[PDB]
Amino acid sequence: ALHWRAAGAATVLLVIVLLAGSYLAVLAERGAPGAQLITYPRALWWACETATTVXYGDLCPVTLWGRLVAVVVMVAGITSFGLVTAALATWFVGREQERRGH
Amino acid sequence: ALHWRAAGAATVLLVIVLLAGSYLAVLAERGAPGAQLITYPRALWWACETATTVXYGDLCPVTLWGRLVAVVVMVAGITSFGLVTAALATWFVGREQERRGH
Amino acid sequence: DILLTQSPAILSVSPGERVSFSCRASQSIGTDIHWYQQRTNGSPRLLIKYASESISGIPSRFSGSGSGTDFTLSINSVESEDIANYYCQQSNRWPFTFGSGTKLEI
Amino acid sequence: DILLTQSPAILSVSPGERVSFSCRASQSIGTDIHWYQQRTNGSPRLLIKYASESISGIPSRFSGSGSGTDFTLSINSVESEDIANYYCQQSNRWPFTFGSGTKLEI
Amino acid sequence: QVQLQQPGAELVKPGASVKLSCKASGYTFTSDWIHWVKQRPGHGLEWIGEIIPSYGRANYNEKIQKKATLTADKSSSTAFMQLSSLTSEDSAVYYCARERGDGYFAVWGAGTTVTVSSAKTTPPSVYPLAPGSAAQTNSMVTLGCLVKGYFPEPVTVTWNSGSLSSGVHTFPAVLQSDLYTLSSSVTVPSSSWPSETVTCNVAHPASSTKVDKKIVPRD
Ligand SMILES: CCCCCCCCCO
Ligand SMILES: CCCCCCCCCO
Ligand SMILES: [K+]
Ligand SMILES: [K+]
Ligand SMILES: [K+]
Ligand SMILES: [K+]
Repeated sequence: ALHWRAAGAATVLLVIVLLAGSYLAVLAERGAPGAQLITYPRALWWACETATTVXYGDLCPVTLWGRLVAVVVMVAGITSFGLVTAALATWFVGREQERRGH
Repeated sequence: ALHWRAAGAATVLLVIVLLAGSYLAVLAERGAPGAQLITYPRALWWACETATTVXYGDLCPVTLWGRLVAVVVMVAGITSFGLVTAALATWFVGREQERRGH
Repeated sequence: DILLTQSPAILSVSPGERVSFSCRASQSIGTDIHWYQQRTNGSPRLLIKYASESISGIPSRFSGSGSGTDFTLSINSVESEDIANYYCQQSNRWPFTFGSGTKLEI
Repeated sequence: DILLTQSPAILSVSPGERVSFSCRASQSIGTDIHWYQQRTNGSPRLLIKYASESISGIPSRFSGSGSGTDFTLSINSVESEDIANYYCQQSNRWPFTFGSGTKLEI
Repeated sequence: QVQLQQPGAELVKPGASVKLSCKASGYTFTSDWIHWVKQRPGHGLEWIGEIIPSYGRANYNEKIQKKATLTADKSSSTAFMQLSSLTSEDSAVYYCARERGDGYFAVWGAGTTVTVSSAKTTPPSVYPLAPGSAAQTNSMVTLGCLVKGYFPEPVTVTWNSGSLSSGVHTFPAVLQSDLYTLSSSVTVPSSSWPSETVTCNVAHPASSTKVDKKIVPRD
C-alpha cells in the first residue's frame, strides 16, 4: 500500500532530519554569543519538540542558519504527521466501504 | 465502525498516557537540581499541554528520561488527534457518497 | 558573555577537613558547570561534569552541587595531593568561559 | 525603557595601546547593540553593528564583543584619529535608546 | 594512550608566526570539537577558540585580540593553530582539549610552552650535586642536578626515568640575561646510595635536547 509506504518513508526521513538537524543546529549556533543550542544531546531534544510543534521555548535558535534548520525540522515534522493522518484516513475509508458492501 | 473504534481506543489510551506520563515525569525529574516537573498535579497539566502540542513553556523536563516520557506523550497526543481527524474524514466521505447517490 | 566568579581566590584548610569551593555565574546556567583540577606544571583534569556528576578515575572524595547561579565543589577531608588550582567552566551559552580559579592550601 | 550605561565618561590612554569602552543595558538585549563614533563637529558614524559584526570602511582596529547585558567596544592600539565620542545603541525593544557616551583621550 | 599530543615548546621572534599542532588519538567522532586554551604565567585558563574537524568550521573568542587561525587535518587527525604577529603578551602555555560536543573538556594535551623573544635557543648544562666529604647523613640522603644556562622554558627533570618519584623537588627557573637556571632535589634512603644508580633526566624540547647525568660520590 502506498499510504503505508509513504508513511514509513516519512517516519524514517523524520529520524534522519532530527539527527542531522541536531547536528547542523549546533554547527550553526556555535559562534553566536548567547546561543544555548550548542550541545548535541539537548539539540536532539530541541529537534523533537520542534518537529512535534510543541516548542516549549527552553531552547531556541538565534542565527539565520540555525533558524533555517529549524524550519526544515518543522516542515519535515508537520509533513510526516500529516502524512500519517492521511494514511490513517485511507485505511478507515477503504474499511468503511467494505463493511458497507461497496 | 473501525474508525470510531480506533478513535475511542485512542482517546482512552491518551488518558492512560497522560496519567502514567504525569507519574513517570515526576519520578524521572526528581533528583535533578533545578527541575520543576516534580509534583503530580502540575505534572498532569504539563502532560495535557504537551499532548495537545500547546507547550506554554511554564513546565519542561530537563532529564533524559523525563524528555523521553515527554516524546511519548507528544506522539500519543498527536496520533490520537490525527486519528480523530481521520475518523471524521471517513464519516464525511461516506456521507457525501450517500447524498450523491453513489 | 557569562562571567564565572570564584571567591575566595585562596582557600586555607587543615588536613582531614571538608572544604568547599565557590563558583557563581552572572546568569542562570542550570547545571551546565564543570570543575577542573590543575596541579603545579600539570594540565587541567576533569573532576566533576554537569555540577554533580562523578568522573571515572576521580576519588569519591570529590563531590559537586548547586544549580542555576551558585555552584559548589566539595572535598571531604582534604589530602596533600589535593593541593592545586581549581577552575569552573560553563557550557550553557556560547562562548564557553572559565572562572578565575581558586588555590587550595593546607 | 532600556537604559544604556556607559562608564567611565572619559577614557584616557597612551598611544598604541588597547582600549575598551563599556556599555551596560538595564535588561538582557541579546546582541542587539550598535556602536557609533562622533568626532568634533561631525555626524555619528557606525562602527560596529550587532555587538561584534564588522562594518565596511571601518578599520580592522575596531572590534566588539559581549552579549545579554554587558558589551564592549575595543580598539587595538589607539591612534590620534580615534579621538572622539563613542555611543552605544540598542534595538532589542522599542523605543531605541542611546548610551550617555564615552570620550576618548590620548 | 595519550589522546592529545602537543610539542613541548616553541620559540618565536617578535612579529613572526608559529603553527602549533595537536595530534589526536583514541575514539574520534564527527561530533568532536577541538578547543585551544591560553594560560599566561601566574594567570588562569583563557578560551581562545574551537574547531570541528569533521566540518572544518571554527569559532574564536571575540572578547580578545584575533591572533589565532584554526585549521584541521582529518587525514592525520591533527589540529592546528596559526598564531601571527606575536608579542610578549602571547608568551604562554597553549593547551588543546577534546570536547565530545557535550560541553566539557574530557581530555587535555600536555600544552605547548610558547616563548616570544629575540634571544637564541640555548641547550642546558647539567651538573651533578653530590654531598661534600664532611657531610654527615642520617637514614636519608639528598642528591641533586643543576640545570644551568638554557633558553627558553621549559625543561623536564625526572629521576631514574620516572621510576623514582617520591621525595623529588624541582625548583622554578630564574632568569639571568636571557638564560634560565634551576635545580632538582631528590631524597633516597642512605643505604640505597650509591649501591643503586641515581640518575637525573633533563629534557630540553626547545632544542631537542635530552641528557642523563649519574650521581656518584665526590672522588
Ligand atoms: C541547511 C543546513 C545548513 C548548515 C548550516 C551551517 C552554517 C554554518 C555557520 O556559518
Ligand atoms: C519511559 C518511562 C521510564 C520511566 C523513567 C524512570 C527513570 C528513573 C530515573 O533514573
Ligand atoms: K506549540
Ligand atoms: K517562555
Ligand atoms: K502546535
Ligand atoms: K495538527
